[PDB]
Amino acid sequence: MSKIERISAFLNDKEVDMTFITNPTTLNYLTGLAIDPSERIAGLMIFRDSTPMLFTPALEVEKAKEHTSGLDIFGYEDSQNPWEVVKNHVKSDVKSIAVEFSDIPLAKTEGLKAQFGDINFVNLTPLIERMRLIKSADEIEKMKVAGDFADKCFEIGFATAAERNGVTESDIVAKIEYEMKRMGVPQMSFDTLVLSGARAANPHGAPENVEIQENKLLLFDLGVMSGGYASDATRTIAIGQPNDFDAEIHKIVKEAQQAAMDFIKPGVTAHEVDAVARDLITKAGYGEYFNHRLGHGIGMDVHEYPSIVAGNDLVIQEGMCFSNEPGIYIPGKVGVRIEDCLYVTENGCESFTHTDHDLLIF
Amino acid sequence: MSKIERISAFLNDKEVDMTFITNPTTLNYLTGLAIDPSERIAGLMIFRDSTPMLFTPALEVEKAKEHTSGLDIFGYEDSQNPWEVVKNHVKSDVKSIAVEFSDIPLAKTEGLKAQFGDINFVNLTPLIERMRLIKSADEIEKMKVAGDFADKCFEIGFATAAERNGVTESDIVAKIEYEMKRMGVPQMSFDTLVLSGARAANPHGAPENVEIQENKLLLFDLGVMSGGYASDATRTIAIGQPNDFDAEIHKIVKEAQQAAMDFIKPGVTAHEVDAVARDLITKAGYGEYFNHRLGHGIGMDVHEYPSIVAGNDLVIQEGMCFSNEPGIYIPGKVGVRIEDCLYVTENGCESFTHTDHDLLIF
Ligand SMILES: [Mn+2]
Ligand SMILES: [Mn+2]
Ligand SMILES: [Mn+2]
Ligand SMILES: [Mn+2]
Repeated sequence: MSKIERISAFLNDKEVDMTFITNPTTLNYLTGLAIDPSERIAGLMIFRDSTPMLFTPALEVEKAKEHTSGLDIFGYEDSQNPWEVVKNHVKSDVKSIAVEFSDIPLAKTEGLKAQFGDINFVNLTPLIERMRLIKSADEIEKMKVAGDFADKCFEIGFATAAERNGVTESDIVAKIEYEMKRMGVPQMSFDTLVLSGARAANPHGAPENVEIQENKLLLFDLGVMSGGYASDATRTIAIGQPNDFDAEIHKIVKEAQQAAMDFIKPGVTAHEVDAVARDLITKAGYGEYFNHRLGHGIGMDVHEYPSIVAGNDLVIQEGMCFSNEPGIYIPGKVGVRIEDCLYVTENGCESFTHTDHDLLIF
Repeated sequence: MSKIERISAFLNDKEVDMTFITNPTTLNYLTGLAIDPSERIAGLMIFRDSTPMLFTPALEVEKAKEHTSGLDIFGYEDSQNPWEVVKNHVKSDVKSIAVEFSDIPLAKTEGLKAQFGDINFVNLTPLIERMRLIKSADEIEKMKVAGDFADKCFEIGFATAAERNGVTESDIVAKIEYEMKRMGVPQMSFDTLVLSGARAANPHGAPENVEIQENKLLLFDLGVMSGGYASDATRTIAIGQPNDFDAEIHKIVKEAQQAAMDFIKPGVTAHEVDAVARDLITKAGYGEYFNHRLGHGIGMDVHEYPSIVAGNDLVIQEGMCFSNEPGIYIPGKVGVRIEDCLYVTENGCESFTHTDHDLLIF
């Protein structure tokens, strides 16, 4: 089932006339074009039974025609009212438009209403989020590229911490992000976390210009955007020899994460995956300190479906991608998290990141 | 002269019951709070004749109260419907709300309508833009800090280029942004441009992992966000001895930019400022190659008002801030731009950036 066909089937089922898709990430997802319109107007118009139309600024039309296929492409000059050009091209009859409710601003829905009349807007985002749940081989490959960058970030981060000489959490963040920028990474997927010692137990912890603590653990949670797709991974290392207590917390988290990784395959449920890690940490005596769900979906965003959490009986299927990230967080003492995102295969799963999970001493 | 009083006067003039201001930059402009709510809900509610209310996510309430006065601050927990919490707190009755049409997504206006009924929305953004046109002394001081960072960026950028040894445009960009990050400047005001030789003549040029050319010029266009305010500046240097033709292009741009700077004072028009530089470049024989407006406004954004462009007879006033950035772009030969942003004073103007404008050889 092609994604565009699926949206047309939705329009026919809901008796909605057309889409006007505006989020650049959705446009890239559905057309392959990474179109940045800024505050100029772009929109993908899928219909119940007609050729899809892609509307762009005039200076993007040449290239859109070359880098997309199957779309009827037209543009507008800055001297024109974009909504008027849309109306002039969409000839009859429009009373309902499917839009992305959290993206489209009032100026755009009012612009559409000025040309088409009193239209009923319908939210397309639930459908798009459902479509994103199962990744194609092409998407999985793009996520592997992002995962390879994340592994390089760990290598850079560990080495930067080991140099000591007053290096701070924020120093390490800057160095990681500097090396990524040099390699053409447009942005990290989320704010890089480097947290020393007990600071890693703070759920709202953020790296600051504080020196990393000797003989304490050091948490690295990081990820990049590459080719439109995200990575997300956590490793916790030791700066000098840790004490026995912190080393055992790491061992517990490490084993819980590996047990969930060894368990994941099609047919198990999200609840069951969460429980493999949660039960192990709870048996070890630290259930009170593992205070978030085991995992979240990842794709173009760092936080999408599925939710790997108690009470979700969703059956895991091939092509799902999600995090596996148990942790133990004891305020004022120690925090450990170990995280990979993974994709589900026909008969198991594979991680997007391969950095050693063991407690390495630097 | 309070900004809030000015908005209340608008509501009374237009017979609008209250605001629901959502853009984080506007919220900072009017309250001083740098609140990034992300996908959680925040809103500033100014009324015709009652105390202003600030609605935030629960975890932002404590900081809102600590650093504001005169606002009634209340929050909502993630378990609550934010629109219900808003409705329960507003005891006056509401039929019209002033909002920012280009910011507020359909989910938020529909959330308001679900609780308040059939609301008439009125665009507040023309007023906000009018207020932002004239900067206070406090805003100019913050913009001077951002410009001072931009000057540090040039020093770093020039030095990184001088090291040669295969350094690329993207290498230099990465080093600039790395040093800004280390100084607590996590984001630039726009995508840093470093463009070598004929690549600087491309109006859509972007830095890539290509080595900088010897005996060609090198264009640096950059700026930072600091304290909520932006900077923006361009310098063009030489990598090794330039050729005479490129050096003369630089001289023409340099003289045109300085001539416009010497001309600016209250009472001149935007058209006249543009014409000072444009007439020089045209007399020199390169009018066809100066293919953009002389300047744009700057403030919290790098793209605001006034527009320094032919046909804009706007009278320049004290406190306006804008760029002065002539350029000559000869495809496949050379591109030179020299840019400062400036603030208009009682009897002239002053620049936000002070890096040498001369054609320096590195
Ligand atoms: Mn993570
Ligand atoms: Mn995660
Ligand atoms: Mn610039
Ligand atoms: Mn500029």
